[PDB]
Amino acid sequence: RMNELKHAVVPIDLQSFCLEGTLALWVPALENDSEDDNEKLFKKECVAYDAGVYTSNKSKGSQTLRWSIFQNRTLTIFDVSLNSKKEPLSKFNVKIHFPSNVMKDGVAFSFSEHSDTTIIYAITHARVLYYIRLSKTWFQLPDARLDDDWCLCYRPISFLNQKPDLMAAISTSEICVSFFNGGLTKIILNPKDASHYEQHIDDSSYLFSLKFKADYRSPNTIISMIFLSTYNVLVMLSLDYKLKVLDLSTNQCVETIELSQTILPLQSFPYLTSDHTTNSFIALYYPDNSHGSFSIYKLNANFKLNVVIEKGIIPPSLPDDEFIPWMLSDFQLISSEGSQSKFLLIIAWKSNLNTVIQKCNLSLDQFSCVWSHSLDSTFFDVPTNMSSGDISEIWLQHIFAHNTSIESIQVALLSFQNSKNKLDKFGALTISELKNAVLSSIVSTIQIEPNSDLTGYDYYEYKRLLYNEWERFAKLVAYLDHFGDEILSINFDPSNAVTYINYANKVAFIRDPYLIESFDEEPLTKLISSLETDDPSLIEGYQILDLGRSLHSCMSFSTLSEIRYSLRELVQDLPSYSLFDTLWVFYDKHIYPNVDPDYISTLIDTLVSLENPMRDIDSLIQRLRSFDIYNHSAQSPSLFLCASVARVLDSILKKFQVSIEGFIFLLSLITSQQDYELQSKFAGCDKLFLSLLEDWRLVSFLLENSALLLEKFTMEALASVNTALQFFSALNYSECFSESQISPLHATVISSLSAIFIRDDTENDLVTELVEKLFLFKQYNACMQLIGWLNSDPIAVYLKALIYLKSKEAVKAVRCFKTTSLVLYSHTSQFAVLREFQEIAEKYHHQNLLSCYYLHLSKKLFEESAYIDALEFSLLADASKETDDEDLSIAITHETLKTACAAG
Amino acid sequence: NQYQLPLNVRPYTTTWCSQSPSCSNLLAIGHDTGITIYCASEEQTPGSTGLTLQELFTIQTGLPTLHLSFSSSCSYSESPVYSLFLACVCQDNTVRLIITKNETIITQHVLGGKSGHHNFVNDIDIADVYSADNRLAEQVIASVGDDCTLIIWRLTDEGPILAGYPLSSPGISVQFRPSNPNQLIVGERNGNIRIFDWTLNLSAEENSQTELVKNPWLLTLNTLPLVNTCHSSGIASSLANVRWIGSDGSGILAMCKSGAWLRWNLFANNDYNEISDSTMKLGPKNLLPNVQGISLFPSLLGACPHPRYMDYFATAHSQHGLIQLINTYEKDSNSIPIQLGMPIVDFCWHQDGSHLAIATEGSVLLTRLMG
Repeated sequence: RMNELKHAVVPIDLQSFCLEGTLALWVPALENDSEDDNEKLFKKECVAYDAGVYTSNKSKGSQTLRWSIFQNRTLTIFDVSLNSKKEPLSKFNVKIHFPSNVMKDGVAFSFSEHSDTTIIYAITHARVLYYIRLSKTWFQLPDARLDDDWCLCYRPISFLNQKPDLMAAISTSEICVSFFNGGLTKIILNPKDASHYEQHIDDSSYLFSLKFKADYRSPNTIISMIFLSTYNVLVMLSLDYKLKVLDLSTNQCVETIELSQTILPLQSFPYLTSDHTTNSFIALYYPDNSHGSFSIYKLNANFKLNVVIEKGIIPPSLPDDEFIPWMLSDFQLISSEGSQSKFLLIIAWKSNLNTVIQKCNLSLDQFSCVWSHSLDSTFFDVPTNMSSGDISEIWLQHIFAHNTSIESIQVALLSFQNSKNKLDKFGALTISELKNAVLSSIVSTIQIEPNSDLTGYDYYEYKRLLYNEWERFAKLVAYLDHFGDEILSINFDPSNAVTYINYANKVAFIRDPYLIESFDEEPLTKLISSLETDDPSLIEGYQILDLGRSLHSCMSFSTLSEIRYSLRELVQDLPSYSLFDTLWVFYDKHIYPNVDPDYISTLIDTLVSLENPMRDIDSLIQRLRSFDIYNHSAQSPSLFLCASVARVLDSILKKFQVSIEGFIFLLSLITSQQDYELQSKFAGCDKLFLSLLEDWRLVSFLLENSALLLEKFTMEALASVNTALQFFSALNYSECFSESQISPLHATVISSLSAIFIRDDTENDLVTELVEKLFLFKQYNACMQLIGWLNSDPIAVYLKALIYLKSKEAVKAVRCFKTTSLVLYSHTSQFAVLREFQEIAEKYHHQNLLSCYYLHLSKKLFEESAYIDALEFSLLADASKETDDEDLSIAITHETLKTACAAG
Repeated sequence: NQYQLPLNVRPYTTTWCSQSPSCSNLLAIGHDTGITIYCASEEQTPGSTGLTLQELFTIQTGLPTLHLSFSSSCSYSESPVYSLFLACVCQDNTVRLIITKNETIITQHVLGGKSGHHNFVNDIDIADVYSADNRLAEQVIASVGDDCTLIIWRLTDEGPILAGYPLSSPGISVQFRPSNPNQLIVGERNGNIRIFDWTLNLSAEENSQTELVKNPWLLTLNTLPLVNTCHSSGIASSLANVRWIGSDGSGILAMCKSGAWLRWNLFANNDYNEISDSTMKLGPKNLLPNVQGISLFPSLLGACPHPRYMDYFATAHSQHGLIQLINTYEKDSNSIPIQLGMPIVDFCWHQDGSHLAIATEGSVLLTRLMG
């Protein structure tokens, strides 16, 4: 048994982070500064060659920043904080331009307690050292103010003859830099006069414990180094496999250990890391013939410091196809504070653009290793019905919901036209403009031809050629964007619970699969092998689920699209036929023509063989929708959190929808069979079916929210978010109050899922709740797009009316106004759309409520300049009184005057 | 210069009988309790040209008529008797064929229940289909609704055959191709325009063997994504309507709610040829609109194409009583020949293109325009 790891991926572009723009900066210029095509353009501009995330773990609260460096002489910084702050939202990233490329391993961070500022050390290929002070303002406010002293430039003397190779920030004024051919300097800066000096470090390893060319490398050359605290200590590994402890208080080597011997070059990767909790443990990597092994060491301090061993070997599991090579990219180490017996080692493996992440739970026997890993790796016929629209609609949806970067689309778009200038021009396009530009440019290249006896067009050929052009474009986009999938680094964030994974144009984090995920991806055998169990109905439930899965897989994209339109119709207009007439019609139109007679018989017979199948799937369906609830939070989530949650939700909801559909298909098949014992075994399945239809509804509703782009003109994120699903995500923002080791990411997802599936008579409808909030935030288009999901409850119908009213659909609004009443809702607190009605209801002592409603309507139609209806409702308010109230009578006749006069 | 007449009942829609030659001079107003028929009489007693409206009678249905279209089966005879057939949409989401002699309804054929629409019905059209000879073989009613469905209702000698086709969003406008009643156009709310042949599946595949299916969805034209050449930032606009242009349905006019309109010249402006002479020598073209612009005002009701002159359409600012006459051709010369100072409910061209009929909240108008 080996658990699976999954990740949530977010592209590093403005759109995915809900950013409004970029603060562009240029470092001060100095004297010796110094220094096919579309694919190279993408690579040069958008595919980072180094990256990481730094957490300022002591601020209020922590800022978590993701840096990347590109061959266009830039360093970009994105705020990737998952925790809520007391601060304004990050609506901007920063892009810093350099006269020369920042070197690999040439970016280092440090944080000052006083003045609450983050520092970046950067070294370019030209060997200039830059000292950059970050203002939080840069991320928050447009065209932010630059302090004069934001960038200081240094030209260290040791850089003239020696090539800087690795860095380790010691503090906000001190940094160590090791050299490629050997040696180590400490650069010490005085930020308050722009001057500096160095300290030559002699690598004074007096003793070690145990048991010719101009281009040439000394055995003491640093090949990996890390800074620890509150030991003023540097831990270094040498070219000749010596583990050294450097005391930074005295600049002397205090301890040295010779390690074992093997050839280690010429692949370049980190060899050392320390745990983030107590800088006291050290993980160390040993290359092998087969992936290597890992050691852990304890650091003991009294002056004299000891590096005492704890582990000789931690052997990684096999990466997949070992006739192609795999290289270590990076790794992290985490001890669990309780106490120094339990450790966690996260490892990232690289093979060109392929990647594997492994976790190891190691523990001490006074050892055991529990391992987990990630198993990381589209077509449709020309539409014959319009349930999901035509070729362009479908391809456009697919390309823009694919989790590829915006840049890959922009660069791909260039190729489908006639230019570095043009790329920057596309960057000033809105996402909708980009979508339109993609569609426009594809539609413009495809020509429709006459056929055949010149009696019309060849519609068939047009469709095929249009499809193929879209396909080519999608292939180019995926091809370019896949270069951005190269792994570069990983970082455990102790401030959050989270380990960040840094790709060349994407950030990600590790997560456990939810049950629904395990049940989606194959096969039945592996599902069964979950211990022990060793009983039905556990096994038998699984078996029936697979029957649902395999039935679902009988349907093509085109059939599925028709089925979802039928299910939509079923759950939006629930009254028409009886329950079991609908199942029969459904089976007749959608299942029967798609499912083979033998396969029907196969399902019947295997279902009959089960002891109480209905109970079994009932229980499994209960398991799948079962979710804990975390504490709902106050207040604001970061935008990045909302984006992250939305992506995971979209991914989970798709598996839920397919799962629910499989069961619906199954129930529909069963209840149409002329087999007494089968149907006898499912006698009261109507409640199960209705329950599934309700699940389907909410899930499919939210899936429609995923691609729904919001209009642009406490909980600040609600007004700055980009999609309807991110908006939903923000409303369900949640934290684990008792436990820190759980991130607000996992809690928000879980809470959101809980809100979807945990049901009762007393609760309000999720559609009404979400749409009502969108309305309050003036997202009228979103609302209108989603209006067909709102049910027949009075509040819902009233809200349908308000949405139509706002959409200039007066006649539809008025119709909805007259087929509902707010009479039972003069007390309800939950919906702020009810305030205007409830103010009137309170004014008139919750009496004559019909009239109050008609009065409210009158004033509402009046604001929208619908004076005829405002008049009629006023007359209706007058006609509707049941109890004497002079104040109400007066107010109504007042409104009548006001309304009649305005209509003429 | 223009005729006016007050209304006792609140209107919703106005249409001209153009489908029946002998009734080409009457106007229907769909309103709160039914349908009032008016006659356009050429008479003006002082001795001049100038039409007037005579309120003939009111067909009481007991509920609002929202959309309406005259049938060809409409006739006049001699007590003088108007024998009318009306394709109607009513407040209860029903689609109806209403049969009358004057005010009195002999029979209503109602499409509702399971087979009808289950939400607001936005548009309706009727067309005549002729068999082997020029005999009247079928009458066809098409309707589109917020239930994202196109419903075809065929009235055959044998009786009714109906079919429903899913749409990707609400269906806001539907129209049979003039002179080619087997093709129709549907405009969805999201701006996608679809040409649909309701015919090519029943003739070969549906009625018998050997069930070799053809795609009835001939073409999708995209509207919203292709605007901006004039010129709208239009923060999420939607389709107001789409219309066939020309007595042969050679062109297509799409109007967005923002005022942004687009024109395609798809087919030859001619009785026989489908391929336009223009396509024949300059080569196959793409499906980008040929010309586009933006009205001065947002267009709630959409474009009202001139029944005779292809390049001309009218579009109103419904709330403020302005009607702009647009010539597609003819870029940036702005003409607002009609300004009323009160809301417009609906308007349509006189069957002969001389006049406009306009319903406001309190009156119906006839307005002549020249050129």
